[PDB]
Amino acid sequence: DISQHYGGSLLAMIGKSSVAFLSDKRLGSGPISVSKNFTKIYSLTPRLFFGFTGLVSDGEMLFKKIRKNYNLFVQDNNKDMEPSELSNMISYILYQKRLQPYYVAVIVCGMTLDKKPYASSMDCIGAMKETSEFVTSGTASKNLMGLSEALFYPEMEDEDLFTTSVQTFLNSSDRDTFGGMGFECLLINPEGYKRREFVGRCD
Amino acid sequence: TTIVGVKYKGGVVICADTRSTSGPIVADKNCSKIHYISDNIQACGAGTSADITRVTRKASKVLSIFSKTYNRLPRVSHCVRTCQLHLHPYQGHISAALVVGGVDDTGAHLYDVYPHGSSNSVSYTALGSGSLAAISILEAGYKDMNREEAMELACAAIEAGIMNDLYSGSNIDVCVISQEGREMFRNYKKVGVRNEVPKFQYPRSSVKILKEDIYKYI
Amino acid sequence: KFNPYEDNSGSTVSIRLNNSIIIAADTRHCSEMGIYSRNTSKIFRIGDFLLTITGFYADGYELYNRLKYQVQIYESFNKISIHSLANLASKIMYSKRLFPYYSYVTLSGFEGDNPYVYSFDCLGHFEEVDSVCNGSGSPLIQPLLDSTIEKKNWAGENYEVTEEYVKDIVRRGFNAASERDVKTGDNVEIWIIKKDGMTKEYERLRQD
Amino acid sequence: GFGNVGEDDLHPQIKKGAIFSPEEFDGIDKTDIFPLKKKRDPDSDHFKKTGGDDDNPFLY
Amino acid sequence: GFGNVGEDDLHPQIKKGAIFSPEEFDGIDKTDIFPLKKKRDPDSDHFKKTGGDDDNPFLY
Amino acid sequence: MESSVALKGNDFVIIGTDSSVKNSYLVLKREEDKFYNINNKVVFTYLGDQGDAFRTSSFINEKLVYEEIQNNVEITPKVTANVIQKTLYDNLRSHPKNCYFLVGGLSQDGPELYSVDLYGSLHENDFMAVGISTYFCYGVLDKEYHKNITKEDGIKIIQKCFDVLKQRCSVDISNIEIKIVSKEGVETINKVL
Amino acid sequence: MKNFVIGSGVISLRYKNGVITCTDTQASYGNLCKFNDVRRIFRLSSNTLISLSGEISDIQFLMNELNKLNESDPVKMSPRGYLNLVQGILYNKRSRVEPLNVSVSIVGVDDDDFLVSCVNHLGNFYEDNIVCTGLSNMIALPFLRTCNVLDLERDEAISLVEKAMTVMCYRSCRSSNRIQIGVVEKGLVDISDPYVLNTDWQVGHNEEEIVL
Amino acid sequence: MKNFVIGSGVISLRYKNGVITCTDTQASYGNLCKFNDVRRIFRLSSNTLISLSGEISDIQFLMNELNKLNESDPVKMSPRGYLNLVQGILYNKRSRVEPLNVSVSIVGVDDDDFLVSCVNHLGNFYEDNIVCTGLSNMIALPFLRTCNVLDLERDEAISLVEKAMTVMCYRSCRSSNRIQIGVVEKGLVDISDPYVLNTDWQVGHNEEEIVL
Amino acid sequence: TTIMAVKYADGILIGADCRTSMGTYVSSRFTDKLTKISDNIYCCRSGSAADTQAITQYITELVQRSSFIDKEIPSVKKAAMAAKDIIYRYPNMLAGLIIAGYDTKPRIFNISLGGTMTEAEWQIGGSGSAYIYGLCDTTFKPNMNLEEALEFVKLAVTCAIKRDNASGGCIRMASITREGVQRFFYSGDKILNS
Amino acid sequence: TTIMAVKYADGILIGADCRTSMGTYVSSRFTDKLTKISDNIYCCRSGSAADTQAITQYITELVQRSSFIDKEIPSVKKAAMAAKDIIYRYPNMLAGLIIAGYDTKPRIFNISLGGTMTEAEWQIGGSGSAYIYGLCDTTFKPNMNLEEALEFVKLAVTCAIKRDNASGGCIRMASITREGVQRFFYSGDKILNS
Amino acid sequence: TTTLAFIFQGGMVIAVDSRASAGSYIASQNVHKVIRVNKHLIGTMAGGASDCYFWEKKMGLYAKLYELKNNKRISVSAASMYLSNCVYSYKGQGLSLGSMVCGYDGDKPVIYYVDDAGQRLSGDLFSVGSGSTIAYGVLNESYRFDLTKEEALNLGKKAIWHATHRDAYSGGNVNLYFMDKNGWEHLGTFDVDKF
Repeated sequence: DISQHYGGSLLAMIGKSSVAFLSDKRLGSGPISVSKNFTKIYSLTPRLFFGFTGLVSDGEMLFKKIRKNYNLFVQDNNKDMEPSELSNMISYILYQKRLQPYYVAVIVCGMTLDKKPYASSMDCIGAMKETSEFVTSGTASKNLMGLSEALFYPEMEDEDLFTTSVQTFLNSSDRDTFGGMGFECLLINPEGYKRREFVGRCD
Repeated sequence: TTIVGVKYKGGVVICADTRSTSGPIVADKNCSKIHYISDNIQACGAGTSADITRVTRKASKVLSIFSKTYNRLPRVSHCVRTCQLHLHPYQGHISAALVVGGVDDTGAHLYDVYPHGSSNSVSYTALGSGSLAAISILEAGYKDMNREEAMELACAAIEAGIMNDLYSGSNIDVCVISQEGREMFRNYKKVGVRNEVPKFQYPRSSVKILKEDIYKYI
Repeated sequence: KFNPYEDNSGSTVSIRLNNSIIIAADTRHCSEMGIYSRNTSKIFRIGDFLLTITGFYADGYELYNRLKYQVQIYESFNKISIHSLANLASKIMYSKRLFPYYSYVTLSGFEGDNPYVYSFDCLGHFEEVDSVCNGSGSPLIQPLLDSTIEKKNWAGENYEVTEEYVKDIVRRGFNAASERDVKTGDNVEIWIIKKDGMTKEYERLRQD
Repeated sequence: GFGNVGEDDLHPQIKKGAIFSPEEFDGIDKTDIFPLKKKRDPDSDHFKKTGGDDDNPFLY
Repeated sequence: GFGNVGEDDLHPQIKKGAIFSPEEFDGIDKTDIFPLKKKRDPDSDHFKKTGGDDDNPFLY
Repeated sequence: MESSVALKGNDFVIIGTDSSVKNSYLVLKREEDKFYNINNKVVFTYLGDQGDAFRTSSFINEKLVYEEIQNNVEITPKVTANVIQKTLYDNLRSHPKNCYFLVGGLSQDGPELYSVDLYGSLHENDFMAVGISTYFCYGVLDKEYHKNITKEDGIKIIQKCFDVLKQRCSVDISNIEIKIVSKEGVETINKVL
Repeated sequence: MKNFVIGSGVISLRYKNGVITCTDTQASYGNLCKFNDVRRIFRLSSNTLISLSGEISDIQFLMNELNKLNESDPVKMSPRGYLNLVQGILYNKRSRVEPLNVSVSIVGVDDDDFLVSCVNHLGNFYEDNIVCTGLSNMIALPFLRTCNVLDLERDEAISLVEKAMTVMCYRSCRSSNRIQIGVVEKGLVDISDPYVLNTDWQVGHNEEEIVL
Repeated sequence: MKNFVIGSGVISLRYKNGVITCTDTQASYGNLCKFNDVRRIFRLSSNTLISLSGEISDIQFLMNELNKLNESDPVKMSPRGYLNLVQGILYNKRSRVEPLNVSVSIVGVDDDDFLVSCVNHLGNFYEDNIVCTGLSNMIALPFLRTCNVLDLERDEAISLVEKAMTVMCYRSCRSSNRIQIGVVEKGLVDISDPYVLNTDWQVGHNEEEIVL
Repeated sequence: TTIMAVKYADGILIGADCRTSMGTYVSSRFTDKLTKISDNIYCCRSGSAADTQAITQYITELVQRSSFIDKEIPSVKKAAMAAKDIIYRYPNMLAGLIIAGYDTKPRIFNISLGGTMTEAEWQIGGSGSAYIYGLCDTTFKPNMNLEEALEFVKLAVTCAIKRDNASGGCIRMASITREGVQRFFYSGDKILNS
Repeated sequence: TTIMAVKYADGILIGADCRTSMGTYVSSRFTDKLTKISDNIYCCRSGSAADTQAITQYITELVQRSSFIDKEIPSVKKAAMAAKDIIYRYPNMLAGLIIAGYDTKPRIFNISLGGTMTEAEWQIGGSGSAYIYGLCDTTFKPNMNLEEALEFVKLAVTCAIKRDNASGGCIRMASITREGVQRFFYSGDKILNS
Repeated sequence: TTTLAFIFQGGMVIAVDSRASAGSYIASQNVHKVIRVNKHLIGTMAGGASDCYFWEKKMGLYAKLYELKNNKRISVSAASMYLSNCVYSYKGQGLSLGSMVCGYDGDKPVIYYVDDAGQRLSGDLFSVGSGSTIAYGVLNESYRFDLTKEEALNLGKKAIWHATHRDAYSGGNVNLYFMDKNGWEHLGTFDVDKF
């Protein structure tokens, strides 16, 4: 309900040595799209990303909480956080509100310190699903899952991964009423990441 | 799901299907439903996936502190009591049902734990959406067994739930805890075989990039 | 309190090409939390037309019987066209507006040389479509057809859409649906309607 | 009776879409503990109170 | 909690008067058939159905 | 409910709010000041339940002043919007406030314009339309707004957006108060539509 | 929708040269086993049997309608004909929002076609080699499906159905061990006198309880 | 507010130089007479008796608190002292919206002053020569009031109370014929062993039914 | 309420209690629950007082109609079937009857609450029947004499009267035989004072 | 459930069934309902499964605690009272217990759902008890021997199993005497086949 | 859905969005939301597709039967009144339906807004559907009775495009119609992406 108020969807595909993390830039107020430039993907570093679907305020405050915890952890260790550790910490933060849960679903993407791709997702209360092929969330979650299962194959090259993920996201948004028309794709690799924005039906 | 538990002469067999679901949509394949609690205790749960992990994690903490402090491998009764004391206060709002099995100095024990905090020592168990399909196999085939016969009865029980329950499928995870220690069989069977579909590739020209910004990790 | 419906829906896909119509449906009859049968046919044929059903199986069977009865009455003079049959199906469905048939009906067939596929809602509104999917797996398959067959969002040159290519795409879509759709069936029943005839094929899907 | 089909399609909402959805007939990864619709723990098998008078509780 | 006492005496209503009224704690001459509150006719004396299953009616 | 439309230009931000105070059946006032000015660099307007809105806005104003004077926090539109988001979020899940804000002002990165809704959802945009304007004025804003609008063009766009409500919205609006924040201070304009 | 006196599930499966149908004779009113000799297997005609489950009053009404229609018609019917008739009756009852809380299994043998079909209270129907009704559908059906029933002789099929019914007795509150088995072959229709399944409980012993 | 096991009725009236209190020994759980030896007349002092009705668990709790108070303070109490104490307890429970589903009657004699008082679950209280609790308040009280109890000796008062309890047994579902009578006089406090009233039921005999 | 019918040697014996409760108040304590359908058919009513009376008022005239239409003694089966249709055709009517009589052989028909009709050798009904199912199961004996069956009904209804609050008063009994119907009376004083 | 407790010539004999169910499904058919509070005190739980287990877990340590503070054998009276407070203090906890043991003499304590505690010579509980109140009333005899009481429990629980759907399986029995506790077992094979 | 119809000096303009959705899922993107009942009378369905299409085709038959009886074109007032009465007969039964019955009564254009509540309003400018409020804003700013034909068409074409740009329940093609004294003409099926 509140999640469908703001809408929006996330997709994260894992290729060979690269992750395609992309989302729609629509912010909703119900049927009305109040902004065409609202990115739901946050970057702690060029190797740690995560996006939220659901209540936008919950996502933003969770981002600030996650950044606080991550900065404290990095100061305490001097070794950068692993994306698995980031996902586990996010899951812990979500579960502390078990009786008043956040109305968000969070996908965590990044590169391990070993420089391997990583993706995962959580529900309102941190039920974590570590991913090897792909993971989705949001209003277009079902279309994205079906089309990714149809089209995803393991060990895709960075550019083939980009094209396949972009096509799946475009075609999943085209069948979702609350799906946006401005889209953003973070192509993540050991050397950093590339923020690519594309457009769809303009409706 | 069809998480199953069978108790035999000198240990327990805890089997589960590797499937997760949210509505009519399958969410996760090859999911590991058998949670670690102790070297001699494993728990497999059905219900709210986050509650299974956290409840079984609380037991793992309390049993790890206990064994480390007292240099004494924990009892299954201690794990069940910890779970009961945690689940009962919440009146089942923490919806976690577990099949806790293990081997202690008193022998092999297998328990059924329910969301409201009740427990039940049992000889064989089934839980989840496929429990009824599984319990039918366990009813017909259960007897006094060794680990080999217990392994196949439990796997046959899971197979029945995978084949007959809509919300169960994929693989069978198996974990045996005997007096000699615990041994795991991840994806012990692949009953839910998929077809060999070819690949599909779009032309790279099929997508246009509006603008691109490049950031470098340091 | 009484629930008059049961969701036996798996997934059905209808695609019309330039000179052929490909109809495919999963053969599973799903109960709640279980599988009644794995070999129920969701596709019914009325002369040279194929009727596709989803939703509540009894409602779709009753609708097919009513359609067959009305078409039999009408055929006292001449064969019914696909357009007239679609309109009659819409009227029949709307007659139950206060107690609707829980069945998404897809009527497909040839009007002489030209293929036609009609998609209906539960309240009877019908559209002439190029490719339509109904049932629980519709959101898992329709984007695949929009992309690979209808070539939506395909900025470059389009792979030629031949009959075998579309059939393989349909098998791919049903594999994906059966993988991620809990109620999508164990076998896929594929029909190919050509101008002068039609033929059935069967293929296997994972049987969880 | 008619189901208000299309009300959200017909009005600005200041989810009844144009086409009828199968739903007319939560964000937590929750599985069923038993196939039974809404049962997840043993039934409360005591002797249940019946009769007497709940309309006049204080007329002992 | 506060009882909205005075809402009718406070707003034009486009019965909560300014002062609380008695029995805040029909046009028919009805009277009562028995001093018991709701009782009007003999109790329905039969063995009453309990147990079984109401949320799974069709799983015989 | 209460309409507010805001624009940002190259170096100015315009916020226009409905100055009338109303309940379901009656108009209590017709010119109520619903803006807070902070250092002449940030102007934010509050909307929704007046009892909650004015209390939250007063707390925000005093907290921002205290943080500026004591802790030398630089008060930009982003800082004001983040503080508003936090104060709305803290009460959201326990004792919610039924109010929402538009925060606009000049920062070191140029004009910024933020919207904080009932749930504390914060987002920036080139133009904002909250209240009933979310359903009427976004078409007008899309048609008319462009990056290089002048201040007078922004005022006229705000006037058109509120004229849409005047002519088409059933609820009565008669007065709008426009506060334009720019490098030369904050300019107040009152219009009777 | 009547839910007063409920008969538990039905089991019907086809074997090499015939079809089996089996039901318990218990009828429960809530948690009370009010009747233990309510018989729910009837022969619609030569080469066909009908077994019912659900509300006993609806079972009796449906069988009364079927008997009337059977005596009225001068033309015989195949098991498929009875399946169509019962499906029509139940679907019409559902469509008038006056459903019968009854689920039925029609089994019969045509000249060479073996019918094993199910119809539920909504008029939904299907045909399969093993059809189970009610909680049998969840408990006994997964167990029955593990055996290639098509290759079973009559005695083996009867034994398998008896084992399934024993499992139902163990794992269902509303089913007893007193069952009735109906069999149809090419030239045979048989409905046995209800007989009691033998059960064992030695799994319950814990340490040293004296076997009384 | 507990409504599980309920004692039916209390009758207490004052007569010449004394006071009576009487209750049945039945305790009912719904329509089931679960216990027939639950005793609800207690001795508060050498000159006071308290009889209770309502939820038996609340009766036991209240009497436990009263016994604790009795053993705690070193100062005796007159029957009105106990009346005030019990009224305060019940009213406090009610005002904490955790009421006791219990209604009690305190009876006692102090220096030739006779107390007959009632307190209900809400802490409401009153004093009268005849006080009845529960359905007794509607059935037995109108019958008792027809007799000027103030001029009855102990035997006549006991007989009148027995007649009232017989009427209660006839016309109340939760009232039995096994009663217990407590009597307090200037120098006497007595609680009899529960004994069974003798009923007649001869009105419905009719003319031509073979009395068995 | 406790009603029971037991088929003994060449006869039918029905017993019932008299109490007619209303909440905690006994609306009446002499109600006759053995409603005569005809000179040879008696029915014990359980369920709504108004609905069960409505049915028994109707099937009273149906058994006579059919009895004289075909010139035969009124049939218990036809009375039970006639009751079953009304109880089935009209779900709004909360009614359950034990119809026992003697047309050519003694027979007991139990029309359950929803219209489920079953022939029985002995039957119990009413709220108080719940507490004597074990007693009736262990104590029943095929082909009792009148004294044995009278004791059996006397023991069963007495133990239901004790435990059930809605059951009380004397035990009305009626034995239908080929030679007619004779009523009995187990006075409540003997039951209660025991 | 069908839990039973009878006090006989030289101790306590408690009987119970094994079936535990949710709805029409028997989740387990070997559940032990005779919960040991101490070596000489046994509790037959009835009510909410989770709540009754919570109480008996607490009563187990309370009765041991006071036993060693007092320096004497655990008191079944104290265990029953300790149960009553928890059942009374916490209305949200649907629990009803039969606590029977042997400290100096055999005692049976019945704690109802609301905390109503009564001492009894014999006691039954659970859903299936409703059908054997008449059988237990007529068949109970003061000062039975072990065999006579074992037959009584065997007969009563058997007739509750044959009628109550929530009751089934073999009859667990346990005789607490001054000499100790002896467990028994009446297999459902005999009960069902009969 | 967002539909638009208004009257200007040169004639009348009608525009719709051609999307149809079932909750979050977009079932179709090429639904035709205009019922042509004759050369001088069309209806712009909005709401429950089956409901509005059925009664509009039932109204189109009444117009056809009226023409046969009287050898004369039916008036818009009578065509809309027939539609209004049909839905009004089901008032309070949850029927959801909103449409504009556009046409000419000889030399005069008239648009009748009809909805499931039995309402029936004649006016010079109506917008119906979820995106109607956005369309009303774009029209209010630039709509004039003195529009030239090209200006009016672009205003209607652009007004629907903006509504689709900002509303979730619309955004297929912009079907555009122009109805004059001599009849209506289907002026395009513009795709909103290609503006």
